[PDB]
Amino acid sequence: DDKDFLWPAPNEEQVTCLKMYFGHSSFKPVQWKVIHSVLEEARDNVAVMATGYGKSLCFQYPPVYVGKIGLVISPLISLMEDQVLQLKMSNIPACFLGSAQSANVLTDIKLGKYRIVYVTPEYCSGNMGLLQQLEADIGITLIAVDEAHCISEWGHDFRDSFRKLGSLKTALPMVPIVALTATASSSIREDIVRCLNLRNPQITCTGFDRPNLYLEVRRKTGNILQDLQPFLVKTSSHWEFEGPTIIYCPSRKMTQQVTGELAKLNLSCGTYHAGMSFSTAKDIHHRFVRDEIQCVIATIAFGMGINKADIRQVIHYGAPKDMESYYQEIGRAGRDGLQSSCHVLWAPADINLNRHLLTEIRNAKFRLYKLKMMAKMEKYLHSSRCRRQIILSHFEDKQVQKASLGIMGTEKCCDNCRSALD
Ligand SMILES: CCc1c(N2CCN(C(=O)c3ncccc3O)CC2)c(=O)n2nc(C3=CCOCC3)nc2n1CC(=O)Nc1ccc(C(F)(F)F)cc1C
Ligand SMILES: [Zn+2]
Repeated sequence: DDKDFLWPAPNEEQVTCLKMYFGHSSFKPVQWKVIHSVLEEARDNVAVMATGYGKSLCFQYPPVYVGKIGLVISPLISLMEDQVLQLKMSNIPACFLGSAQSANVLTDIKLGKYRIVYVTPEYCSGNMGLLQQLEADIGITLIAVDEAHCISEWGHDFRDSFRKLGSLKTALPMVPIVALTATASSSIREDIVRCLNLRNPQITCTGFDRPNLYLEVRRKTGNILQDLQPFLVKTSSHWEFEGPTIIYCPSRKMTQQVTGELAKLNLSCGTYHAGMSFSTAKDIHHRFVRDEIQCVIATIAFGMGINKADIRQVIHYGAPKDMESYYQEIGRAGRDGLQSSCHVLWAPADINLNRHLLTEIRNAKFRLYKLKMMAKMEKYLHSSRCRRQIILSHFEDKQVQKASLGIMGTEKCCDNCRSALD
């Protein structure tokens, strides 16, 4: 059930609004992540989606729920007109605001009668005072910037009309921005984050099947060097991995132990955990991105905001505690689209320890959410079925699942597919 992934749970008023104005009885997990971050945290977002299926709900739902205004900035005039028309058909007041609009329509926007207002980036930069007035008198729930990759000079479609959207955060500092694009390029994404002046944005990336990620689950011995030796290559008088690697561990103590063994081999590596000083954490991050260290041995604390496309290997040294956390972690591998591998090395004792630590969570609702995330991970680790099929069924839509049927069953899919093949 994908309702298990919704943290925190949507309330009855939110569900009633979804059914009444959008015709859905439930939120998809990625939509809920964006909607909740906007409503409760006013958080900036970068939502990358391979297709337009379920994209508009992320930015249309929040202003409708709070009865305020959502501004949508896009250069796709005909699509914006179609979306305005579909909103009106659902009894949601919406309009395309341009230089040709009537004074009667602009007066109703100023009075807070329209929930969604679509504008071009050119109209937006020429009428900032209007947006400041709307924020002061009504309140803008969010600003959605569609085709956000157009603000990047290294993208395939740079538009100067988008560069000016860099002033949105200075004109409207409390308004969260939801940048939308179909490109999953991590380098283009860094430029979107910077040029729009987004602060700690939540990043989501959905609709991609990623056949370049090989998945394997293997039993551990707990003898660290014995477990990691198959991944190592003797190079001169020291040892190395095939490429940039992240080893995710369940604890700070395990990161020190694993790094200690790899340091004995003079492997280029560093430790990362939330117990380190700010300067030491910055240096490991800096050295990994500059390729001055090949391998980072880390807790869950490492990973977000790393613009690194050539992570060739992710190793989870110990059973992951949470299926959702595992998904974010392996998603950091092979963002350049080249072959990468994601291996879990685990033992039943790791799961028993993980379960004991779960009893330490004081918030009962959160503890149950975490318990459900752990149960999904345990089932995945013990499974003899396709690993890719399990993961996509938990996190992706039916189209992406359907698209993965081409690699499923083949020698490049996962360890279970290779074992079933021969
Ligand atoms: C897991 C989501 C995801 C990515 N995040 C972004 C957020 N984040 C942050 O660290 C992060 N969060 C918050 C703030 C800042 C941050 O930086 C973690 C990594 C990502 O960076 N990318 N990049 C892509 C590409 C797709 C195709 O072009 C190349 C790049 N896809 C994602 N995804 C989706 C994805 O990987 N799905 C997926 C699909 C199939 C499999 C399977 F079955 F094959 F194994 C496995 C998986 C996981
Ligand atoms: Zn498989």
